[PDB]
Amino acid sequence: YVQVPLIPMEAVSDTIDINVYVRGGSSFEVCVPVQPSLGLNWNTDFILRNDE
Amino acid sequence: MTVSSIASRYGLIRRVQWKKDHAKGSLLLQLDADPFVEQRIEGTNPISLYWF
Amino acid sequence: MTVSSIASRYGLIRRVQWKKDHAKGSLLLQLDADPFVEQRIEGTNPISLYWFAPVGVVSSMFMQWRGSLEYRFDIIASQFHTGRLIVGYVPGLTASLQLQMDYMKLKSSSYVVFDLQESNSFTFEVPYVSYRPWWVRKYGGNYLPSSTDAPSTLFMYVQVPLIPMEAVSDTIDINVYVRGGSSFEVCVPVQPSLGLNWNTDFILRNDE
Amino acid sequence: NPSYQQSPRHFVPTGMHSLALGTNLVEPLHALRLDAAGTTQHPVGCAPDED
Amino acid sequence: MDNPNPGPDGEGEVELEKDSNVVLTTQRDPSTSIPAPVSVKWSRWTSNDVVDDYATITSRWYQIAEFVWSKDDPFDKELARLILPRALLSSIEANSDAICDVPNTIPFKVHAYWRGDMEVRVQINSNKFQVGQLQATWYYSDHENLNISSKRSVYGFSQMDHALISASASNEAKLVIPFKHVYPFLPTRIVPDWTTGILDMGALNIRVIAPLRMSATGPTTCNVVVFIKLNNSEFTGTSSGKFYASQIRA
Amino acid sequence: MDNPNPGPDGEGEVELEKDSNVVLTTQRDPSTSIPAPVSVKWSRWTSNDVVDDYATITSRWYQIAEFVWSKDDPFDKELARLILPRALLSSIEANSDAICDVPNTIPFKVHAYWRGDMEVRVQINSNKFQVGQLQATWYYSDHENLNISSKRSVYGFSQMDHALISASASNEAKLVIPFKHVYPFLPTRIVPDWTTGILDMGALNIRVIAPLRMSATGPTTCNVVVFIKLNNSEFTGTSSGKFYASQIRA
Amino acid sequence: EESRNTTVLDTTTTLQSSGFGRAFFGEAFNDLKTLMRRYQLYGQLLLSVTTDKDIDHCMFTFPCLPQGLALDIGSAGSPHEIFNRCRDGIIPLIASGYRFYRGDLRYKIVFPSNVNSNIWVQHRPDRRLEGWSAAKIVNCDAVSTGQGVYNHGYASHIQITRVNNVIELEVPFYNATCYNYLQAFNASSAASSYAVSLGEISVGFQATSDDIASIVNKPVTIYYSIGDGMQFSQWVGYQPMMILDQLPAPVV
Amino acid sequence: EESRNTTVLDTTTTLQSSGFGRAFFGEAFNDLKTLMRRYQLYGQLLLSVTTDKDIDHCMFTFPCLPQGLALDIGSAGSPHEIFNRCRDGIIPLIASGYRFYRG
Amino acid sequence: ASHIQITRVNNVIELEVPFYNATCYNYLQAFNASSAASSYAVSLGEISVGFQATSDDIASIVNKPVTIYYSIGDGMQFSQWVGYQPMMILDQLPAPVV
Repeated sequence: YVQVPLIPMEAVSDTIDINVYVRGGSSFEVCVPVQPSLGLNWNTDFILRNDE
Repeated sequence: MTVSSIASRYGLIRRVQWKKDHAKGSLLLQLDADPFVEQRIEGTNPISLYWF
Repeated sequence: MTVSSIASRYGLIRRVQWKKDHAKGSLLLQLDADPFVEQRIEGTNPISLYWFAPVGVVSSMFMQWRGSLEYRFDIIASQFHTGRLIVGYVPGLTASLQLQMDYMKLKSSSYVVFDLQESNSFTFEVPYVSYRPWWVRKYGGNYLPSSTDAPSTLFMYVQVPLIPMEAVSDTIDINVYVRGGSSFEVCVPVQPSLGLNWNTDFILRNDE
Repeated sequence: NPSYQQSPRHFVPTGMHSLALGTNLVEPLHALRLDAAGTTQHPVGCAPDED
Repeated sequence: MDNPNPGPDGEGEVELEKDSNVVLTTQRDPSTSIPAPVSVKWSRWTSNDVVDDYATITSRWYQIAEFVWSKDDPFDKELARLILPRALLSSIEANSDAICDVPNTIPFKVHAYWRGDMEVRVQINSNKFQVGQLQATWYYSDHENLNISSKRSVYGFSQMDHALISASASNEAKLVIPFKHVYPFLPTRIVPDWTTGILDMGALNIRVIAPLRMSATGPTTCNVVVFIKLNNSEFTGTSSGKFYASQIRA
Repeated sequence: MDNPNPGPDGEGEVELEKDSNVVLTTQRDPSTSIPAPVSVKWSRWTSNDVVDDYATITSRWYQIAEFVWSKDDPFDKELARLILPRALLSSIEANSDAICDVPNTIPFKVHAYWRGDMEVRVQINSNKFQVGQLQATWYYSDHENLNISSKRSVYGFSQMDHALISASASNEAKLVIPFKHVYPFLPTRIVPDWTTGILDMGALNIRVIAPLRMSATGPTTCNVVVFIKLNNSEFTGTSSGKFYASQIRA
Repeated sequence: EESRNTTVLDTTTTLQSSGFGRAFFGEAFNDLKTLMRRYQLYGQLLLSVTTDKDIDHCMFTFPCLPQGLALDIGSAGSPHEIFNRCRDGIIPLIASGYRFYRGDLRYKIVFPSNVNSNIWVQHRPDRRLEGWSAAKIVNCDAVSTGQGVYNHGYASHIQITRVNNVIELEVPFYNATCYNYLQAFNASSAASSYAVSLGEISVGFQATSDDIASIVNKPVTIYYSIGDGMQFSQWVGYQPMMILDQLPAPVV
Repeated sequence: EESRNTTVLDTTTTLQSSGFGRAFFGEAFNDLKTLMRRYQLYGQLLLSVTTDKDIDHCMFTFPCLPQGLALDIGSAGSPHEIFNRCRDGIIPLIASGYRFYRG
Repeated sequence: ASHIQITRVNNVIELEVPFYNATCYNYLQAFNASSAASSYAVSLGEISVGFQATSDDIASIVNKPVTIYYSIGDGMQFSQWVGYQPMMILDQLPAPVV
């Protein structure tokens, strides 16, 4: 949230971009290997198994 | 190659706009505090791709 | 038995004729700078046999090669013959650029002038210039794709035309022998691109 | 490649490791664990009170 | 600290970067980003023929691209997918004169093969009141990767190391680019085993992360210029220049 | 001594002269003739701007003239008044291609000024039964001396040191030619204080001292070829190649 | 810069390190290379005899690369459900993250049980991959080149299906390259084509056509893992992912 | 003589030795003998009972030599495609290079 | 000397044909037999494979492939160098033609 609203000069822009970057922290760590929940976009074809 | 050597790299994950006329209460984002933070691509595909 | 002990043996691979009336620009040969240098036999067979240098057979068994070759040139002449010839080497000539060559473009890159007078033989040592640490076989098991052409090309123009006495021959033979150089070396073993002439029978699989 | 011409061991197959035995006896397995030296461990607050 | 005293001289210190006979200045600290550890020389493994870096002319800074960056450009908008060894030549030829004319690039006119680290500075002159942010990202052999058309976006280059060029600070982006390619040497002309994709290590690309923003009556444009040193290079395989062909138009 | 044993190899030893990537041979001992003591470097006195000899390409042997020498040529008959720094360029351009094409001569395409020792070999292949004798003589800044037209004769070059090329021995004539000129550096293009007489140190010239003589049915022609190393050179004053103009036709 | 961190605003009291499960499960998952060596499904097929094959003809041939084969959902009527559903995998997903590799691979092909026939497996370092299309398992047809047959020099091995029907392999690194391409490959340079696949493995039964009928439409699953010596190089950010739990239901 | 080298005209600066792939692939291919021991296809056949064979009858007999069997393309109707196509092999190709053997 | 594989256990007998000849060393090129005693100077022997099947069971065996392999066995040592006879390039062999 914006604790104190932005207060621009008239000669500079009314709007400010804010980039949010994510990084694993110093203590970030993972254990059990299982199926990735993600697939590459190298092939986005998919085939429904409709029975009709 | 290591889980930590990959985890310790920023990737842009969100791009908040922040206008002057946002009052003091205004929300800018509320992304979940898990690594799976998200940024959907506005693609034409039936199954939309996501940045991570 | 060793790849190097076989590679280090000359085998005659080309026999240039060299007449008096070759002007200063004349080409004599432009064989490729890869071990697979060639000399076809003019046989009656449907599938013609080819001579190879020992390096050209021992290196057909291997996917990749690298390092210097050595072309000995025996310029067969009486000491009373005199002349001079370039033995150049141009890195990176694609077959479309194989033409447009002349000795003067050749002089721009590596080359070696030689003076036939008394000593009548030399041994140009062909450089290995390529972007690839090894180099892939020119031919292959009967499978045309995956047959990379040679890294670079040899040339041998006549820098100063032969000047024979009236009592000696107008023409001089020139033998080109190939030998694996000191640094010639090969790695990956795959199907030889060569077959023995012990049996040259072959059977087309026409479906008719 | 020296040839190894001497006669091979002569062992008898069985389909399965003993089901009954359960003590002084290493029992080989196809672990579904990732690390082959891994084994379950007990963090100090997860220690097995009951023997 | 905290004690400004501008004079006729102006205020801050001006750091330099001389090379051969080209000095160029940046008031600001470069935002260096180095994709790879410095390359080993590698002439040893693939060249009997005479090899020689031309440190006194190849290493000079020389411009390869320049471009306006107006506020009209939307968030994710490429400004320039420069190839690098090629753009150094392709820009010259695009400027309607042969490679031979320019001192940096004469050895390419002759030698069949090139190798060596590159340097790229992406200098800018945004005014201090402007708000925006370029990223400059080097991506090795981009053309070989067919799905790159999907990756080629600011979300996708921000994950690999990349320079950032804030328009507020008018920051200058240094970018060391050590050689890495599947083959140790890059050919400078058609060569027996390949033709297409000549002298193409990969591509610098300067996607926008934040479009310029300004008061309605403020300065719209923001020009950018990109110099390229070609330092720890080495050339091999001397060859006639008539074989050389003009670089693909891009 | 006095014990010939020719084999397949032939008889005599073959002395060499490798430089960069060009080796060339002469069966015979060169008849060296060195007009001046070796030059001092002299970049110190007249060049702040980056200076660099290109030993790996400028020092290569490269042909500049070749000519038939038939028995028809009368006693005192010039075969070739080669200029030297110019003929190295003038011959290339005469051969219908730009200076940039040839590796020896690319630095001339760029750098405004040249200096440095030259080497010139005038190799020949007369048959052993022919009788004749060229002289090869280097004459510094010949063009500046207007009365040279009278001096330019074999009686007049035999007084200064000069190589001799007997056609009987098919002798090869080495010829070191250290830089000496009124001005320490030779410009490679039109320059603010002079234009005409560009890059013209002086002239090699190969007058005949004895015309070929032979039996009526013997070999008439006797070809000659002239290589030129450009060794202890140095270039200064980097400049764009578009300024360069094709050498005067000669 | 990318990994710069201008001004950390720490709130955290330090959390106990677990050593990536070393402190719990007894095994570190820190190195991603050691996970890369768990075997993965690589390709899959139903054998399809076409021409009357001899003893020598290869039954199928596939390029062998870490990147993973171009994903084969199969035809709309007959999907290979795992690639259709369990998209790609682990090893290709991490191969997505780097731009060059230089190392071995292992395979462990699992042949159909009902067949008894002997099975040979060539490795063919010579072959160039020819674009990302035709980077897939290929059912070779009539012999016309040397591609379709057993070859003498190429390294090979011959499982006896009767004794144990899963030949295990070690495809080595034979290329005249620093290190190969690792993302998807469109072949720019003609010599770039040698810069991807480790080789081009070919499996082939020695059955005469009379016995080959038993083999038809019998599954032959394949596995792979990066083989210890593998070493991916340059970091490159992930291309967009596609979340799997969000894939459409079959719909009753 | 054959291996004589009268007057080398060296142009090459020395190239790094690779040790025959030892420096890259981790294995020397220098000795050709160690390649000779990779196995090769030697012959091939379709068994053809003619006479009513007993327990003792040999089904087929072949001479065993390094030179390689005389190459058998097979009949024009039914080629053995490998020898028809992949002519000879490695070991016979090197057996081509020598005149005596003992092993 | 002989050996008997049990096809049921493993169907690939592996061998070690030894050098038994009363010779210095055997011929190695193609062989036309000049001397009558030159004929002992080539083959290491003359291997013979044979099934123990009765004719009732031999019908299963008919037209079943039996591929064979070989390699020079460590102790091998070729001697005198002799240049290669003309080769025939393989990629130049004719296509099947559709």
